[PDB]
Amino acid sequence: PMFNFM
Amino acid sequence: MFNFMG
Amino acid sequence: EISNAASQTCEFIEVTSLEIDECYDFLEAYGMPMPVGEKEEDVLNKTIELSSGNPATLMMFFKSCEPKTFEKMAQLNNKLESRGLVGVECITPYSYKSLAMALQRCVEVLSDEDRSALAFAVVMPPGVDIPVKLWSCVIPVLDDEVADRLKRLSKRGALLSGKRMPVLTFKIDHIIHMFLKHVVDAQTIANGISILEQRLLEIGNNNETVIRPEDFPKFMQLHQKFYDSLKNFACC
Amino acid sequence: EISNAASQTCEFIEVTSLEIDECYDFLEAYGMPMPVGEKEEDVLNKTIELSSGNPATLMMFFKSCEPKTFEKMAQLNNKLESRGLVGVECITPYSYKSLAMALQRCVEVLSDEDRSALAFAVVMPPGVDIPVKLWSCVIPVDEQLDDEVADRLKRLSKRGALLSGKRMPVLTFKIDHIIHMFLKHVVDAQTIANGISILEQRLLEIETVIRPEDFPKFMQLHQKFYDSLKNFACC
Repeated sequence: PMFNFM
Repeated sequence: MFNFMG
Repeated sequence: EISNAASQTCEFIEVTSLEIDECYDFLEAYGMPMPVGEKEEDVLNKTIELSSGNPATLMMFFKSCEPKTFEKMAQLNNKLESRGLVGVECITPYSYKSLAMALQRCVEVLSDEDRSALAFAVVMPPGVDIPVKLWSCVIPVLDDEVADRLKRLSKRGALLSGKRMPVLTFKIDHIIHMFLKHVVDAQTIANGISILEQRLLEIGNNNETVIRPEDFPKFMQLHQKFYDSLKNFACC
Repeated sequence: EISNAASQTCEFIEVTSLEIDECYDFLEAYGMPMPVGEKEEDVLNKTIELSSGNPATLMMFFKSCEPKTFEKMAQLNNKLESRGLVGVECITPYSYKSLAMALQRCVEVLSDEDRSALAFAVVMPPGVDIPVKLWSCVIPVDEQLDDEVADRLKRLSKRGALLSGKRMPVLTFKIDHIIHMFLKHVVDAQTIANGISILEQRLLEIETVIRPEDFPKFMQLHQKFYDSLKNFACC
């Protein structure tokens, strides 16, 4: 999941 | 959490 | 870098961060009362330091400063550290509720690997100059290649900060940090903190207006204070 | 605990782990050349320490000592921390290739919370006797009295004989070395690093000797078996 949306 | 119970 | 696309009299003008004094001017400008006690001028240097010279967030701040008191301003100064830019996002002349929505895009455009270097510069110190090898510890891949990624990173949204001499060193500002705090993967914060204590102690087995010496890289314990806070974040 | 089910003459004979000397007897017994150099009796006390007195894994161990040399025996002793029981997994009189397949089941039967407690006791020092408050730090729970850590750590020792209760000098438990390297290569790589850090937090507040309450703030005495855990979680 490394960030958000991103 | 527990690599397939072991 | 979009300008490398144009073969021409390309001329450039860079809008730097509102310097500490100009910020005062901006507050003064819409009617904000100027400090007196030492821990109030210091409160305002907390905002200006935090909002790493930033028009927009400075503005989100005022608009959200309700009674106007230094008291409620420091309230926000707390709220900002323990809830990120999302603590101060407001209706502003800006097209974005908060600077984080804006920067998201600046983070999407990025070379996939550069997205990585960035995702990691969390486990750095904000407002601190640290050498290329001291960065070589956390960033993916002579590790000069790190600098190329870090230049591309400052060139492409002004996310970092270059300083050629005394020694080739970079730096990460503060708005640009709490974007990453509540935004990079909650695990990867603790992974970067740890991958650092590791390669640091690896520099350990080989044997102010001042850059950190090579006799002393071995202890980032110097920034132990903030390192201790970021750690309390990832691990819970 | 299956015995609380009964109402009767219930009598017990508990099979403890093989004492350091019986292991010697066992080795002599199946054809093993006995040490001479000091760092050979040590090779074998390392194996006996690692496989915390355990008939079955000792057995896979001899069966897996191929050339028979003390040398290839210390090789296995290496092979054991850095690849887990799988370094010595073999065809054995045991129905099971390695002790991890057996303990497997034992962990599945476990109360969900006990599964939790167990899963965290990785981040300890092995073969070291340590207090209840030092456990209250890594072990979960749904106030100011943490004995609940103890009810859970007891069920954990009764039920597969996974911990180890020891009443006095002070109420303390212990994770053995085999019952640990099971958990090393078996729990989620994250929950290890979460336990090391979630520990380093409480880690500050205000030999045959227990760590005194004057010196708990520094688990660094056991820095070695933690440097082994951080080096592990970073691969």
